[PDB]
Amino acid sequence: TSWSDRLQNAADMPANMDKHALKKYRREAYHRVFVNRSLAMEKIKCFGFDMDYTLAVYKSPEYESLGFELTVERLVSIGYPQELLSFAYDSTFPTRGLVFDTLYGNLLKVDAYGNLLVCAHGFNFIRGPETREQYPNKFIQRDDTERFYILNTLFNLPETYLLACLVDFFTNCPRYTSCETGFKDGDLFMSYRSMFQDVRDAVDWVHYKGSLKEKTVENLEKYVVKDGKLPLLLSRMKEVGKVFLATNSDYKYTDKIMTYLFDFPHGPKPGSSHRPWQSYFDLILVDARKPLFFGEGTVLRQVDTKTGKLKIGTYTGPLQHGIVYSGGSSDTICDLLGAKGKDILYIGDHIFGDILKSKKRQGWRTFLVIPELAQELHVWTDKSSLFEELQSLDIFLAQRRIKKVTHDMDMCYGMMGSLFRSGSRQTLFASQVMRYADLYAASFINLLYYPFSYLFRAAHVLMPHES
Amino acid sequence: TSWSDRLQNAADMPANMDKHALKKYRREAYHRVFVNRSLAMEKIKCFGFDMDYTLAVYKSPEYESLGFELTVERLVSIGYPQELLSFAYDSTFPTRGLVFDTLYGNLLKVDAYGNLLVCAHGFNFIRGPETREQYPNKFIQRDDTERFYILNTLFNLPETYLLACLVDFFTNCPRYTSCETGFKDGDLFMSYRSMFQDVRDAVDWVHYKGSLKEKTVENLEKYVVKDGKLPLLLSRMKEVGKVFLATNSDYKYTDKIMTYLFDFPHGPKPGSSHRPWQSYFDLILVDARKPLFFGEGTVLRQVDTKTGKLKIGTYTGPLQHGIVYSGGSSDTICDLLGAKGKDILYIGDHIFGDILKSKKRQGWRTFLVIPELAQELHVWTDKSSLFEELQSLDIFLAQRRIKKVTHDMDMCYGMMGSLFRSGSRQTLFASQVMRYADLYAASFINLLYYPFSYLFRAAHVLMPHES
Ligand SMILES: [Mg+2]
Ligand SMILES: [Mg+2]
Repeated sequence: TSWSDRLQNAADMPANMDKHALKKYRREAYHRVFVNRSLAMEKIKCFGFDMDYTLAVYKSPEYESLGFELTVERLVSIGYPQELLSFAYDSTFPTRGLVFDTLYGNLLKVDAYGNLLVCAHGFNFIRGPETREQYPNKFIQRDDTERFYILNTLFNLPETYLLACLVDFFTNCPRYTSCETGFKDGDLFMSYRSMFQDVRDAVDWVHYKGSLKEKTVENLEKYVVKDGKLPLLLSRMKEVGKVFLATNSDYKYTDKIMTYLFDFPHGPKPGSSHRPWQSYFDLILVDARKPLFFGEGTVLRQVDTKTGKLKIGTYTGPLQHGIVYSGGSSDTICDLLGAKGKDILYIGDHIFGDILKSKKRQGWRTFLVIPELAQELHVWTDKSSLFEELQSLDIFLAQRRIKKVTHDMDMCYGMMGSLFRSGSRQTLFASQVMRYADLYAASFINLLYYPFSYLFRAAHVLMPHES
Repeated sequence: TSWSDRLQNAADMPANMDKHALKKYRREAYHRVFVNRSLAMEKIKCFGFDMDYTLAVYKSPEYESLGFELTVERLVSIGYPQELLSFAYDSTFPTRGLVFDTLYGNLLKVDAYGNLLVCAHGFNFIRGPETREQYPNKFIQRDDTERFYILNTLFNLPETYLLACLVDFFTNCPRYTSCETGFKDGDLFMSYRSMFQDVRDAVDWVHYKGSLKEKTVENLEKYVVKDGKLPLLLSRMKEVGKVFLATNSDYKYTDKIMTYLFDFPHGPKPGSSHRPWQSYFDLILVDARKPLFFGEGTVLRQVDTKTGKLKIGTYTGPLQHGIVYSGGSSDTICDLLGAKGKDILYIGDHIFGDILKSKKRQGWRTFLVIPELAQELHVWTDKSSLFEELQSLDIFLAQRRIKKVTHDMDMCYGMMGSLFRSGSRQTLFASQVMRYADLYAASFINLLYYPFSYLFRAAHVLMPHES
């Protein structure tokens, strides 16, 4: 099964708010909130939510497969070869947080320090010695954003795989000659960089100018996890604080998704009257443009909720009941809900644009949703054997077996391994989760299972000379 | 006593290279190398050294007091008031790694996340509630380099204290009216920012156009720690690898300092012939301009070692015996010593310009010298009681006593507390040591006490969900 299967299984369950049931439930990994830094919930005055891959978790592999399919069609449409059409999305290939090197056309799994853990060129996994040809120090300068692109979001799962399909196809298609930095077809040269830009633009185009959204919304059961405990959680938050939505997506789409998310015969709990999704929020903001939202932002606009268009002009009014904002900045939230950054818990899946940025620019408290965790956890438990074997093989040498066992652990997760590590080496992703997510979970719903008085605790950190 | 007292005490001792003596010596905190990330020394092919506050550790408080005294004289010289002349350097005030806020004229001790641990305005320590006036979220955006300056080096110890003297003097001098962002004297307005720039320029001027260097070199016993084990360590490194000097300072100064550093009746060991400092290095480079050195660098020049001037032109030749370089880049070192970044251990005291930058830009291995550690360690041991009391007071509540005990621990270190923490809260400095220094010690000489085969080990890191 998939991580969205695990999530949706848990979603289909009623909430048993009996306090002993709660305590028991959240000691189970699947339902636990994990803590990187201590957070006293009683201090949180505003709970803020992201929408895509946070409140609205898209079913896998269905959604990735749709995105891939329409990206490929867009590319064939602009003149890429018909062979593309025979590609089919494969969920066992891509892991999130990979770096596409646009110079050399490789996918890299790196650690926090730019060190190379895995290198695939198409579907060929390049081993240690061979990577030194292009990476003399087995290292990339990942801030070199012109050359290196980090495929940080679940939205990038289909393109991670498509990049590899395309490198593989051109490499092995006799019409094209492979060169260091791209492919020659007679008098046309396609660099990996230009190829990469096309894929990137086509993904954007599918989400913005194409048919992805329309196809999602016309079959919401197929594409979006739904959970009757969402209204319960939000109603409970609203009892102790303020709740807000801040989404990069536009009004029309947010309304269709959010309406689905709340589409039950009842309100917070079974038996209670249904109420519109907007009622659960003290402030609703779309077209956020995160991460820029956490700095200068853009001009504050007001949505005409009847037409779905923006009113003409900058909005200069106060928080009214029923107003929906567009644009603005993180200061809009603070000022209008009368909060300081440390009074806000923002909940989101984008490690960069939701968590890193809110934490560094603004000192918000952060909760990261990691939808893959719901399944990464089952693997970590079931194959704790291998990791233990590896753990123990590092102490006995304190070599070829370290390498063989690493590969066997990593393969259980997929061709590109755990989101969090390659053997004993932690990924950039893992290290940024630890660095900037105060709390993290497989789902935001795991907060339901903790009283609002709860103190999420982490042990104090000590330097080597201090221990 | 001072940290340089501790260092010089250890320096005055001969090396007992008996292997059992070695093992014993380095288990003592003062002589230990501390490990943030595992490092196999057998992999290191080049050992690179910084000079100022690394090889050449300046005696405290003598050196800071000299710098302060000449900075103050420079300022009076350009028209600051004669009262400045009655200031005298006080070593118990400043801690390294403070942030001067140029808007409000405060010194801040912050954590990795910009959270405020201490705020002093002149010598007035502003408590929790009062800091919310200027810092509504008790937080600064430390990347806002136009507003916030981090006083990261031992060279900045005198200016940290001078900033506070000056804020205190203008505040309490009846000629000046204190405003939010600076001081009014009739028709002249002095912002904290313009004041700060003057101090900063005057420090630069003292080091570059003034008399600090001349006064150092005319009394090297007073101002610079010297240790007969330096040549031993370097000779031993040269047996297993290549040794290089890369200093921001110029040739003439480097030669006077380095000659002092090696001024013993003997060479590597007692009884052996003395040899010139340059003989210990496979590559010597001055005017490095770190951190830019770790990127594009500057043009490679060759020093005329007879005149102390640079030859005219870019140097296009190979590594020759006896050549001294100026400028260039980190690639100069790699290319000319035929090394890759992970074959280099660079040793230095500048957390930013030596360690952070070499690690992020180039993947060098890093050893940070923390000269204050030689004394920070004695306090941590002797007052382990207080920290233990605090440690234990955090678990019993798992408040006013947490706060009172924090202050008593921090005061043992100075008015601005440990370099590494304020109570249980770790400083930005501490967190960057952990993040970018693979190894660290109170002195580079602590490497002497470890065989070159040694494996510096750190335990593998696990995420909360993995433990
Ligand atoms: Mg999202
Ligand atoms: Mg230095």
